[PDB]
Amino acid sequence: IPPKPRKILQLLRLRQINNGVFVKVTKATAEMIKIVEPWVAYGYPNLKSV
Amino acid sequence: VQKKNPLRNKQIMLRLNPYASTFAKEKLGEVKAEEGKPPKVPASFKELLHEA
Amino acid sequence: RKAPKSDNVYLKLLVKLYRFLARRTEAPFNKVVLRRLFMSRINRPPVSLSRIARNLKNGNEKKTVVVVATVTDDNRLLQVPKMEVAALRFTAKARARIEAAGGRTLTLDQLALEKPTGANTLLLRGPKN
Amino acid sequence: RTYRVGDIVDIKVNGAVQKGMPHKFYHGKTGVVYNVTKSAVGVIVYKRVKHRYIEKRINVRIEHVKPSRSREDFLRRVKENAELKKKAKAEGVPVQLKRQPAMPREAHTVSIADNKPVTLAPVAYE
RNA sequence: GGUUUUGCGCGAGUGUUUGGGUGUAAAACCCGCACGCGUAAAGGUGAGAGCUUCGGCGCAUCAUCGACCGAUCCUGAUGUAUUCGGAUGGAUUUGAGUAGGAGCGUUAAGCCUUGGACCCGAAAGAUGGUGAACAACCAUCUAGUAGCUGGUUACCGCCGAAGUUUCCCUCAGGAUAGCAGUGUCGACCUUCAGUUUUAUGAGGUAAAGCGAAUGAACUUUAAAUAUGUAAGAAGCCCUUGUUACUUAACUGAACGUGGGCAUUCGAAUGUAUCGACACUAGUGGGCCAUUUUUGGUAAGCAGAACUGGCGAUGCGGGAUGAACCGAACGCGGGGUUAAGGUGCCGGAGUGGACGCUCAUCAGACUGGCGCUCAAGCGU
Repeated sequence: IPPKPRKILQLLRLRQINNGVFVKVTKATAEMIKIVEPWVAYGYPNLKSV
Repeated sequence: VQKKNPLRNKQIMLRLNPYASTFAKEKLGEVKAEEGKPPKVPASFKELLHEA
Repeated sequence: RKAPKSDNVYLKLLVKLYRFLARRTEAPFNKVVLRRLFMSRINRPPVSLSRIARNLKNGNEKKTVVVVATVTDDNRLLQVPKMEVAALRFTAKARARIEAAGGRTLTLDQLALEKPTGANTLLLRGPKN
Repeated sequence: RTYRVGDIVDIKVNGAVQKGMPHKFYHGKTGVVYNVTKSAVGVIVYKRVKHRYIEKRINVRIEHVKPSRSREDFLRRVKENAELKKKAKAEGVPVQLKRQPAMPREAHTVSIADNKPVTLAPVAYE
C-alpha cells in the first residue's frame, strides 16, 4: 500500500482488514474515501445495520 | 466476564433497552399503513415511462 | 518508575512511604518527592547553605525547606539564618552550622509525618552541572 | 518591488534571464526570505526526502520572486471573525464563526411543467 | 592509561595500606608528615515544578535587558622623582571569565590506545653456532610483522537497521548527519500529522462555445492529474514615541503602545504524543516494477526523479522455482473467506443459460492421465 493511502487508512481507524467505521458524509471525508477506494467498500446504512 | 448478545439474549436487551418488551407487545414492528383508497398513477408519468 | 536504582534499604523505605502518599493523597508535592527519590545521584546535585539562604528571603523564612539531595556547607556564607530543612543527607559542618544558628535538621520521614501533604514547604533543587 | 526579511515569497522562474536560475524542483515554489542583497534574495524552502524534511537556502533575484497571496486569507478571516463576534456580543445573539466543510444537499422537487425531459441515445445522430 | 553511565562513603574537600605502629601475623585494626586531584586565592523582567493565609511566593533551567574583571580601542585627571602614571566620558569587544562551589575515592558495566592482545596461519631480516668442497642446516631475537583466509562454545524473552546527505584530503579513508537505543528537561491531546477541505503555485493542460468578442497559443466557464505555502493566543488590527538601520520621507524594520476576543478560541479527521539537549552499536549494495520526461536504433535500448519490495520473510496460490496474485507469523478449538479452484491425481459441480471450434501431434483463465453438445473459448 502506498504511504499516502496508508496514511488515509490510519486516519480513518482502518488499520486491519474487514474493519468498519461510521463516517459523516462530508466533502473532505468524501474526497478521503474516494482516495482510498481501492482498499475499502462503503455505503449508506439503514437502521437495522446500525 | 462474558459478553452476551442482546439480539440473542432477551434479558440483556431488556437490561439495555427497557422498551423492548412493549415494542414486542404492542407490535410496533408490524404497524399497518394509513387506510383509505389510494389514488391512481398520473397518465403523464406512464407516457414518460414508456417513451421511445 | 518501577524500582529505584539505589541499593540503600532506607531509601527503598522512603520510596514505599512516598508511593503510598502519592497514591492516597491528591498532593503534587508527594509525587514530586517520589519522582526525585527515583532519580539518580547526578540528577540530585548537592544544595548548599548559601543557595537556601538566598531562597529564604521574601516570605519563606517561616516555611520548611525540602531538599531531595544532600545539603552541603558553604564557607562563603558568614551568617546562617534560622531554618527548618528536611533533606536526605546533611554533611557534618552543614548540620552543625544549622543547629548552631537555632535551626533544625529533618529527614524525609519526619517531614512525611509532620507535613504529610507538604503545606507551607519550600522545594529547592541544586544547580545542574 | 521591495522585499523584507521574513516575508512569505513565491517563485515562478521564467526563462527571460538565465543568471542565478534555480532548478525545476524549485520551479513554482514558496519560501521565507532570510537574506536580501542588491540583486539576489536568500529564501528558505522546505524539501522532501524519504521520510523527512530538510530546509534549503537558495538565491533568486527579483524578476522571479514575488510576495505570495496565501496569507491574506488569514488576515481577512481574523478581521471578519472579530467583527461579527463584536456584532454578536452587541446584539446578544449567537452567530457562526468557523468554516463549514459543505454538507451534502437537502431534499427538493423539480417541476415537469415547462421542462419536459428529452430522450437521448449513446450516439448523437442528426 | 583515558572516557561515559549505575551503585556507595565523605563532601569544598577527598584519598589509611610509600611508610610507621600494632597483631590471634602476607589478614584485621590505627595514623605522623607529606603528596595527587579539586575548591579558594548577586540585579530586573517573562515563562516555569511546587507551596499558598487565595492576596500572592516562586526551585532547577531558558530567553531578554543589565553589572564586574584578565586584556584590547581612543578621550588623556589630580598628580610625577620630571619622565612616569591613568582619572572622566565613549567600543560592533573577547574569554576554557564572575554572578552563592562539585569534587575526591571506590565498585560494576560498556568503549578507545598500547602491550602476544579473540585463536591459527608468509616471504623475510638479524645474532651466535654446526657441516662441506665447489650457499646448506641448527638455536635464539620471535607468540616478528603486513595484508588476506578459516574458526570463534547454553536457552528464552523484548526492541530492532541501513545500504543515504554533506565535507575534506592519502587511496588503502575518515568526519558529519540519517535509520535503532538510553538519560535529562519542557509541555501534554495543549499540541503534532507522508491526509482531506478552504485560499494559493506552475500547468487554462483537455473539453464546450465562438446564434459572446478576439484568434494548443481564440476565450464567458472550466477539467483530469499531481506538488509547494497559510488555517489565532508563539494570534489580530490600528494609533503614538525611540533606534545603530533604510529610503526624498514610520518608506519600511526592531524596541516601547492600546483595545477587546477563552460560553464555535475561529475547518475536517486521527491523536497509545511531540520538541530540544547529551551519550551509544550496525550500515554505506545494487536489482526489479510503476508514473512523468528526453534521445537513438532494423528492433531491442540509453539518461533523470518517484515510491514499493529484496537483502532480513514464513504461509495459500502460481507446474516445480523465480517473477506475479492473495495475505504478512505466539500455542490450540470452532466458523468464514482472499488469490486460486470444483473430470481424476486433489478438497470441492462430469452444475445451469446462450453460441462457436474438429486442429496429420487443436486448444486449455493445460503438470500428468486424458477431454470434443469439453474436462476448450467469451459472457
